[PDB]
Amino acid sequence: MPLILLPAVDVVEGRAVRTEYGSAVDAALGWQRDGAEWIHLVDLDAAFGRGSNHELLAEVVGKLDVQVELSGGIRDDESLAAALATGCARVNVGTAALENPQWCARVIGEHGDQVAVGLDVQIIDGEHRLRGRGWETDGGDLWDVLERLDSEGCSRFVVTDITKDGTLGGPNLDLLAGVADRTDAPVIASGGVSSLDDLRAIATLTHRGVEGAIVGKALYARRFTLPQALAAVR
Ligand SMILES: O=C(O)c1ccccc1NC[C@@H](O)[C@H](O)[C@H](O)COP(=O)(O)O
Ligand SMILES: [Cl-]
Ligand code: NA
Ligand code: NA
Ligand code: NA
Repeated sequence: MPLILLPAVDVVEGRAVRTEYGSAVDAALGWQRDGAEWIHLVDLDAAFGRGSNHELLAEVVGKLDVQVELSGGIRDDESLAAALATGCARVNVGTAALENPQWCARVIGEHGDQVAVGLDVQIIDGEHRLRGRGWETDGGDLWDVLERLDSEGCSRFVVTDITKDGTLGGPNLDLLAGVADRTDAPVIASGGVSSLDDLRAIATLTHRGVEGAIVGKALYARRFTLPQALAAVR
């Protein structure tokens, strides 16, 4: 199977942020039109705990035909309830959720494939720590947590290097490899794609566990179009 591409629509104040703003419905519909397998839909306000865009996010999901991965501040019963209640295929439980490790284990049993766990990674003196984007504190060691979630039956991981996210500086192929080598759960890469060559680079890891790649900035920078990226990975 070819690498999956998930175009990213990040919502702030009820508009898609790309610094330019515009309709989030339209952005997602346009990506689906260009032939998106999935949309990665993000409530940035909810991720930073600063606001909420559920009602708008529920609209976006209801209007699309394609698979939607929902993400942003998904951290507890209420936040997980509203996310699943949009009818999205998948929700992305944020790194910040790891503050309550048993909540994570409990919701993994309850929801199974509907749940992915976000791993936002920062190398600190060589060490792979977890530090949620939008979160104020450290969330533990990557490998200790990846192992724990793998034995708890985690169905998929979303792996970000917080230092490459939105930077167009290339992905962290060491991190993508390291994670995937350590688990049979599908891995979705997020952050730092600059080119079609990066996609192709990510695609080489499909075989050891990287099924997909989320792309935001390189699409809005017009570095490549979606059908181009779809071609290159096939
Ligand atoms: O996706 C999330 O859950 C999240 C949470 C807090 C802060 C940022 C977040 N993600 C924004 C995200 O959708 C980025 O656009 C993707 O990681 C794409 O990376 P980019 O291609 O822009 O380098
Ligand atoms: Cl989340
Ligand atoms: Na992540
Ligand atoms: Na970054
Ligand atoms: Na990317």
